[PDB]
Amino acid sequence: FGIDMNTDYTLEEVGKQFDVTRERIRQIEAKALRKLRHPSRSEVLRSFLDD
Amino acid sequence: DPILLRPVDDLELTVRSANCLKAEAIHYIGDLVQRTEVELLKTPNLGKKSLTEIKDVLASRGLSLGMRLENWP
DNA sequence: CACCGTGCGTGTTGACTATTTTACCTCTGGCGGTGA
DNA sequence: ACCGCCAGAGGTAAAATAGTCAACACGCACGGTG
Repeated sequence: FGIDMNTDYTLEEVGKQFDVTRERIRQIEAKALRKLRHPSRSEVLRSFLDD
Repeated sequence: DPILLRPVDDLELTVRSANCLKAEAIHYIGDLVQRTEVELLKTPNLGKKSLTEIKDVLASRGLSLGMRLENWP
């Protein structure tokens, strides 16, 4: 996403540094997202969701 | 209690423990707490580690076993 | 306590579809040459 | 005052790239049995 950095690196370069072939790094990213998604870890981030 | 009627998903349990609960089809924590250690061990594919985790997570929020509820829901 | 039999998380292709840019026609403004 | 000419701005093709959807080894790790 580009948090604390200067570019939204695509999966290719992220795999270069983390050694892989996209699908695994895609795998690592999705777990994190579903994780930060459950309550008990996303109440204040939810507040920031204008409603 | 408001917390009990929340599904087990929010309880933040392991994949194997979640599958064991799904096999037991336990929707609410209020129903789960009524049971006891031996009854939980009666569940297949569940060992001492899973029961220990369940006890620890219940104790983290102050929940335990043995409390009998009535008219729930 | 110790040993062996599955379960399951952890790393790996192949085929398919959805952006994204780039280039090719077409409208439609502006513009300047030329004229007692 | 007019009339032929020029360039900036769109709709549609097409190539390139990125994201999306189901199998095989392999090494811990849990459970049965002694």
